[PDB]
Amino acid sequence: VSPTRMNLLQRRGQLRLAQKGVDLLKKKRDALVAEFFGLVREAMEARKALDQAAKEAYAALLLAQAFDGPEVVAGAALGVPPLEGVEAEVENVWGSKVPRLKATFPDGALLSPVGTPAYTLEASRAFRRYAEALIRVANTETRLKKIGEEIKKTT
Amino acid sequence: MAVIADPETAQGFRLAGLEGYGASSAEEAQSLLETLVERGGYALVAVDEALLPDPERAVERLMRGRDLPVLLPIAGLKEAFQGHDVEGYMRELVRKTIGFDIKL
Amino acid sequence: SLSRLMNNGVGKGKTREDHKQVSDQLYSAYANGVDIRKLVAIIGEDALTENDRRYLQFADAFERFFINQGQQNRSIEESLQIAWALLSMLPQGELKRISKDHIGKYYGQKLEEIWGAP
Amino acid sequence: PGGDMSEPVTQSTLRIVGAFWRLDASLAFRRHFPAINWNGSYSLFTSALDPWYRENVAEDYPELRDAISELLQREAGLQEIVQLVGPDALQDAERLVIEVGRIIREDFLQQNAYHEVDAYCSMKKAYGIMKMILAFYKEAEAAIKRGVSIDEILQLPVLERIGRARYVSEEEFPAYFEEAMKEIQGAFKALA
Amino acid sequence: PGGDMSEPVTQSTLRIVGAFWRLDASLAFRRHFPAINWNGSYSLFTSALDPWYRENVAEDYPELRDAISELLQREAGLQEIVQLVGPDALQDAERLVIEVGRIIREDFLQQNAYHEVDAYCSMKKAYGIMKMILAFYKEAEAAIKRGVSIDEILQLPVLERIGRARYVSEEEFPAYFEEAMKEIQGAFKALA
Repeated sequence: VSPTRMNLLQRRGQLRLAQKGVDLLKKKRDALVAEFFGLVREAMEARKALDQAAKEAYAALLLAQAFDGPEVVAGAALGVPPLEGVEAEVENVWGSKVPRLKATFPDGALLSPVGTPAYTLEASRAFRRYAEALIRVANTETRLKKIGEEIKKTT
Repeated sequence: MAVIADPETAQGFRLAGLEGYGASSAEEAQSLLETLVERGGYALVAVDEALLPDPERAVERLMRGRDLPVLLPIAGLKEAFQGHDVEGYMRELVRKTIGFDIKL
Repeated sequence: SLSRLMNNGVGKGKTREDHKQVSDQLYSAYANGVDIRKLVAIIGEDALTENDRRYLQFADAFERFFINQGQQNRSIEESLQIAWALLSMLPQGELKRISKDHIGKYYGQKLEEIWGAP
Repeated sequence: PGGDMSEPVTQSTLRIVGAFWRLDASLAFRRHFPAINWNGSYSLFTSALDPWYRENVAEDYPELRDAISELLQREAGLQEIVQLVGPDALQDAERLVIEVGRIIREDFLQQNAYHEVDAYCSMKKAYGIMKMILAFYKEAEAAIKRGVSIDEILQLPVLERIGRARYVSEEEFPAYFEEAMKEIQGAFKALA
Repeated sequence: PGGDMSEPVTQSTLRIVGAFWRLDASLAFRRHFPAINWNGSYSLFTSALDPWYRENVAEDYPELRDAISELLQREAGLQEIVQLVGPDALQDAERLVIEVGRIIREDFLQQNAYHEVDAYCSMKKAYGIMKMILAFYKEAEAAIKRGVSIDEILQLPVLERIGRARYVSEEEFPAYFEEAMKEIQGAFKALA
């Protein structure tokens, strides 16, 4: 750049703009950290809710295996179709899109939906609640793992 | 969606509708996970904490090409009954995310 | 803008007794509002807190009414009345620069009585 | 000499003239003539000429001119952030201002001195173009609040209609303006 | 005029002076007076005055002063972590040293000149205040590892006695000094 007074004024204007940009980016980083410190608490709560859900699902599954025997469960379990209506939508978070997961399989599609075996029905009930509660943990963690990289980029 | 865990709870997840698989060692779980990853389809995989503490480390190069697949660590059968405190997971995750490791 | 001899001409027995603290509060609130107005362009109005939105509206109301006076002739009492009418947009308790006695005497007047002829 | 505005002749002239049309070399490089630097230009005759404009052009012409200048100022303000974090980090309400400023710069301010029609422009033609631009902006500002994303608004065919109103002849303009005004209204009501 | 100390008169003065009491405008905005920047100021007369200090004021004065300066230096090293995360999320010992630095600043470095009795301070008063501050800091640091009422340490009634020594008369100073020291003893030794 050739040394002139006009160039000197232009360079000082550039310096002022850079300082203002730094001051604005620090506020953006502070806001991101403020959101992060609540998202981490939500993830922590969901993680310990999933523990109890998993434990009371496993207890029911073990009791169904023990008392009713493997054959009562396997009367339907040998031909259970898997879940296939998996939702793969996206949702924006601070200029980036993250997915949310959901399934839409019906209830009575499997063979013999009647609850004649009590423990086999209770295991499916607890596992259904488990599956419906897992998506909270999934969504909260995948949002947290992206806020954590937005903060890093800003820094 | 699929899950890799102990064989007893794996068939329970199969009853619940997930393509569960039984395993008890890290190598077979990692091999089956990377076998499931390569094909397009379901992007959600759940692994017990006794098989793969870091699911991203196994597919770290496939994840660099696409961050879409979701891998979620989870508690095992024996881990659930003995229980734990989930604060250690948060304490590790804060170091993983912001590095300062400190969270009172 | 700045005046260095300001503190000697204001107070009790000359103009009104609440002048200096009102000026300081207006300065600080405008200083917050102008920065929030540029943070909005990045993060949007949805991610703000409620008091930040109060400041964002206060800055626009300030520029609309206190500065843009046109060819009007305002006495000091009218200017102080408008200054207190702008500060009533902010909730009581955020006014850290003003004593409780002055707030208990001048806060709360609506801007609607001057809204008909700004 | 060397484009230095601190030259004694320039500063001597700057203190006695009523209008000042500063030119830019950067705009002349990219062939954006007349290359008037809007930031560094001023005119002191704006206020005294208002009674003539109301009588001879239109009753609301100064309001349209002030709206255009305000939009240009807002666009100039936002360009500090685009240099910092890129244009894709802005919200839709600011992307709309950026695109409207670009439309104004490319369509209204730009003029060709060697073209058959674009060389001369009367006052009412400029008034019509300003009215069309402001009508489009007011439609888009309300359409944003209906949840419509900006990246599909810019694909409307009426963008080409506005951008080529320069080359319309003076006697053909009163029909082109009335057709484009109805097209603006018809384009946005069926958007979403 | 430029704010920076590269101004030619300042550069010429800096080479022939022993003490350099830089002021800062930002500390004036916080209304902390005097506005001395303790990170930029320096003095070259400490070592020569040290033999006078220990033979007249107290034998433990230089070490106590160095402890105060070291504690002020430690708190300045944590200002980065406060900028990312809130002070509440910081560690208990880090919060302890931050609160000790805040107490040291607001009750030792503050002297209002317009105020009638805040404008003067002797040497014995300063020595007593530093001694009380160091005793409180050491006992609270031990009591944190004691593991009882670790959050209620920050609200002990001793902190009132620390602030009370700022305004005690010189003639009444030894009695309040004994009161504060024995209050520190009766609090930290016998609370739990």
